[PDB]
Amino acid sequence: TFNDVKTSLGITESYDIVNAIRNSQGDNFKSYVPLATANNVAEVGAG
Amino acid sequence: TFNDVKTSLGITESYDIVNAIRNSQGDNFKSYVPLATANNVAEVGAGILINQTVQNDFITSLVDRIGLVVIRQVSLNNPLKKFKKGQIPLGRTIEEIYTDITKEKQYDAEEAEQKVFEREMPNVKTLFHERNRQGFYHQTIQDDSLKTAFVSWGNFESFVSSIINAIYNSAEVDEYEYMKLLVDNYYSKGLFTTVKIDEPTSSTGALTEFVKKMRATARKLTLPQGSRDWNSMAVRTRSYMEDLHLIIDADLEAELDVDVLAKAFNMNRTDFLGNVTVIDGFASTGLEAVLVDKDWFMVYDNLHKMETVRNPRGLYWNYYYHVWQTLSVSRFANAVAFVSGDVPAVTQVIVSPNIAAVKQGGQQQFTAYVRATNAKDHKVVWSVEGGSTGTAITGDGLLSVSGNEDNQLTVKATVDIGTEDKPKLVVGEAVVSIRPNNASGGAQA
Amino acid sequence: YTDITKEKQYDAEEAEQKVFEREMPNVKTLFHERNRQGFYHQTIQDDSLK
Amino acid sequence: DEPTSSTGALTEFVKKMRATARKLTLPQGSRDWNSMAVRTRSYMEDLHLIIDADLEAELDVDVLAKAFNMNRTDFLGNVTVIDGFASTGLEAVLVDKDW
Amino acid sequence: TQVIVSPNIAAVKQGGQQQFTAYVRATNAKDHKVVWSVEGGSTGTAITGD
Amino acid sequence: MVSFTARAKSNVMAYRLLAYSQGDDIIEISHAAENTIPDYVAVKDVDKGDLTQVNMYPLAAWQVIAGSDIKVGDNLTTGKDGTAVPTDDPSTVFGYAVEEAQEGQLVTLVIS
Repeated sequence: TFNDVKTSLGITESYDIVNAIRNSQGDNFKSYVPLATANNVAEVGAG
Repeated sequence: TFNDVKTSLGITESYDIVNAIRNSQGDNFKSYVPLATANNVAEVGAGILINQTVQNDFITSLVDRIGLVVIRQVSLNNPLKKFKKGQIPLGRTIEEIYTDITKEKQYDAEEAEQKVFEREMPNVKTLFHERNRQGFYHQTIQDDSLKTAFVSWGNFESFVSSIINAIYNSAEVDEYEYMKLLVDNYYSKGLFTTVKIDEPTSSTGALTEFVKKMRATARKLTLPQGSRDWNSMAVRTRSYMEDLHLIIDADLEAELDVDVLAKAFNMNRTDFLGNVTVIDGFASTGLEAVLVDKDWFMVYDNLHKMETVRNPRGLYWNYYYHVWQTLSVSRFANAVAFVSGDVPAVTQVIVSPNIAAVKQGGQQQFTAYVRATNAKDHKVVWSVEGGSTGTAITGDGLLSVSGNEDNQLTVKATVDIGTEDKPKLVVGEAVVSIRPNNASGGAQA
Repeated sequence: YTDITKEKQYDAEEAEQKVFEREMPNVKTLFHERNRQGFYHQTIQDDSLK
Repeated sequence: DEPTSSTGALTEFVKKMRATARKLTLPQGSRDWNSMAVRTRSYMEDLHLIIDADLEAELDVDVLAKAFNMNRTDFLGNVTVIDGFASTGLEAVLVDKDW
Repeated sequence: TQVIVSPNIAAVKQGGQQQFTAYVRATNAKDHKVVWSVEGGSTGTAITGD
Repeated sequence: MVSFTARAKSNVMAYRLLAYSQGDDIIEISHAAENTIPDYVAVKDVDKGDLTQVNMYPLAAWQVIAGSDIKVGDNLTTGKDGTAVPTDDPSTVFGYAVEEAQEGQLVTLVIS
């Protein structure tokens, strides 16, 4: 029976991928710019 | 309509091929000399983009007509459609369940007089997935406007279906890049079990070490005994050799197959490095390649509808193809990254039981699983952050709940790396729900 | 040749006003004319070949 | 730069063929390697290497990656041996059967 | 070697606009800058930089 | 939009910056003078004696001919023939570039 819990629990985010695709201007995340629901997949796509 | 467009539209010639056949005096074009209609093939053999109209040679007033119409049927599969699981009609959440192994317990017929009914709880770890992708594809086909480009209903209806296929192709392009993101996601979260290498393109030999660290890893994943070393939940699991997949760049896989001579004659083997699934490069800066399981992709389908509309004023259709999918990965199911360049020394601290219902005044043994890249031992600072009621943990991870806690507390296993000037506190974290007991006490001895 | 298209996010709120938007497909073409017309011939003087 | 220039240059020319024949067959397709710049895609049975015989046997002997896979069709395309192209510097054409 | 221009064929209304995409075949791994230009015997009708 | 009738008085070229003046019971238009702030942008060629219209609307950005090479973010002013050129004198700035343009190419601009 749990109260407030995150999706990042034991997660050591070496870089944030959401900010990486957002701040991308052709630095290898250019393939994710036309990707529609990218933020919601990378949010809870680690199970 | 158009005019004034030559056959040289967009073409920047390196040398004119028709002077070269003309001026050929024992040169290397000399086999193009006996060709009768050589000067005609050179003019429009590269294709024509704009379709000039051509009069007939015998009767100038007649117009030479378009004969065959070829409609290209080129399909774009997902490379990873073989990793996608079934369909889910109803519901949203998927629940994984992995029941781990237990200990051995020597047969002793004297200890058996009292330890009947002993209550050993099984070691189940669960993991949840929800629907993530929810998007649609969109073509308009004007049916009546396309009846002028097509003189037969074979070629007309074949072209209509080639716009539906471009919708189906557009799905397996984006499903690729979504599933490609999950590797970029999971490594950015720090959930891969990384394997540090040097940059493989820097030298041969550095290539040859990299094929060693892949062939050694691949046999370690497919050990039948299993290991707690290669997934981000650290249960004891195995893989299979046929179900192991090496997701690798096209340029890097090209280097290994030519330079590292052992891998060369072991192409068309499914068991030297698993099934090599060549894709293009990863968006993560260091991630060179990845061994991964078939049960890694928890990729499920939810909705495949092509709902249609018709505009009567415009005399067209809209074709709306909806693709809804669960796109997440299993934190079970062994997965290994291969990362060049600068890595952290410790990438993850996996704390067993990451979820606990612990009684007031009870206890719970926690265990950290320090995933280090080097071969070094690392100190785990266990902590209890949260709570309000003086609960404390021991130095090896035995929690001891303070009898009247009544507050949710989370249990952290800190491994400081780097130096004391920049302490890089890699922290794993469990949680504990505090259950009441209504017990007496307050002091001991 | 019919090329591929882009993904749009499922938004039911935005879907109220634009069901009748139209996407032109990214279709391209090529044209191939008849390039070659040749003959070549050999005589068979077959009564003298007997 | 030139395959006949050194034996270490032959290994580079085969690493550019194995790299390129993989990108031409990627199931997700690619805009590149194409003049109409559309995301097209080959198979491996659909690829074809049209190369001069002098360059071709030079590869089969020295690059031992090729010497095992000389009797296969998946390392490169179906190797079509010709007497050679007429343009200066043209050595090999990796190309589709739909080309 | 080759600069390839998206929608090589276009039919554009007099109040409208069409997106044109450059595709560069660079041998060396260099991101070469593309200059857009428009030529046509009437007046006006210019392209932006992108 | 709000449309009104205006007459060209000097060979209006498309995508050029325009100015206007009070003429014979009609607003007359022509290419904006060098180093100033333009009022309207052409989107059709209209000859010296031709009569046309103007579509009023607070456009976010204009697409005009670059009179010289333009870098993203450059403040722009009128140049030769009503083209847009880079500057640094605030009083002549009418907008700024949001995209690169080479001389003779269109450059999108944001009004200020």
